[PDB]
Amino acid sequence: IALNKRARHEYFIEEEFEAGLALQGWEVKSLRAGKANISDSYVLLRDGEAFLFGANITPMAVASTHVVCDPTR
RNA sequence: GCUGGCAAGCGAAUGUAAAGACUGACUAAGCAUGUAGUACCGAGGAUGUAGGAAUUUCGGACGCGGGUUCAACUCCCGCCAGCUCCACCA
Repeated sequence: IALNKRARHEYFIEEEFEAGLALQGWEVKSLRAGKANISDSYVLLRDGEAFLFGANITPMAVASTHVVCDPTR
């Protein structure tokens, strides 16, 4: 369910909705399986309607053995 | 506007205020063509056919690139990231 145990133990969630996000082929096809690292995503104000911040990309072996796919994307 | 013919005082009754045509040097004050102005807008008028607001969506991304069914998000190919099989003795 990806409950975000940090945000569960601290400052219980109050409001949420449902929406997707935009990403490239590198950082995709693993979220379909479920692996990810979304613990305490630091989403801050962005001019483009608060672009997703904080959470990185899953460390699954989809790497081109240079980087995972994108250290910062 | 000073004057202009005089009644009215020099501080009195108290003023009509049009301003266009016509000659020409025209390239306004050498020098191209003139008798009303083609300029300049900015709150004076209009475009609203198309680009800006909503509104149907085209655009995108499942690795990329493109010649492919467009319904592509693997319908045809070259690579690269792993598995396997061997070729591979100057």
